[PDB]
Amino acid sequence: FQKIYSPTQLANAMKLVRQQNGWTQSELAKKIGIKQATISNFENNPDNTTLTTFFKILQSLELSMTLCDAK
Amino acid sequence: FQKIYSPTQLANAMKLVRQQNGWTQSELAKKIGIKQATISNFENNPDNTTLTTFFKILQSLELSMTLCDAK
DNA sequence: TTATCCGCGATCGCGGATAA
DNA sequence: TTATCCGCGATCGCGGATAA
Repeated sequence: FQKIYSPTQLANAMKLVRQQNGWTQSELAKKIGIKQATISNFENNPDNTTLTTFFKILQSLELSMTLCDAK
Repeated sequence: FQKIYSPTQLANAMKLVRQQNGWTQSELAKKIGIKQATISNFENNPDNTTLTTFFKILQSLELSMTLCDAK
């Protein structure tokens, strides 16, 4: 897990985790009660995605996050 | 830096960093080109804040973030 | 200093869908 | 399977502000 500085880097990181684990967008969406469409718009167009969507998808990916220094 | 699971925990964590360093919302807003109002709505009502706003404020706080396991 | 207001255009996530 | 569509109500971040 590298340091992440932008919505695009975040979405790329989380899509990679989804794919590495062989999960579909629909599977994740169902587990957390949002639309598959919403996961798709996040992976491809994350700039205006809400923090709520972000934290729900984190949960579905079995992830959390932490702050750290920009170094 | 603890693991964070929700927009509310994230906003509380970042407000604390802002305050511990003695920064005003206006100072941060100016450094990154957003409204002070936007920083205020994030600290108090983060659920629908955009990822963009989040990453810009991170920069102004000299922070980055990383993913990690939900444990 | 910060929470809060107006009016605005833009985009969210929603329900409900589809192609191939 | 996923990117993408419609129509919708809600909220974003914007410029520009204010109280105390």
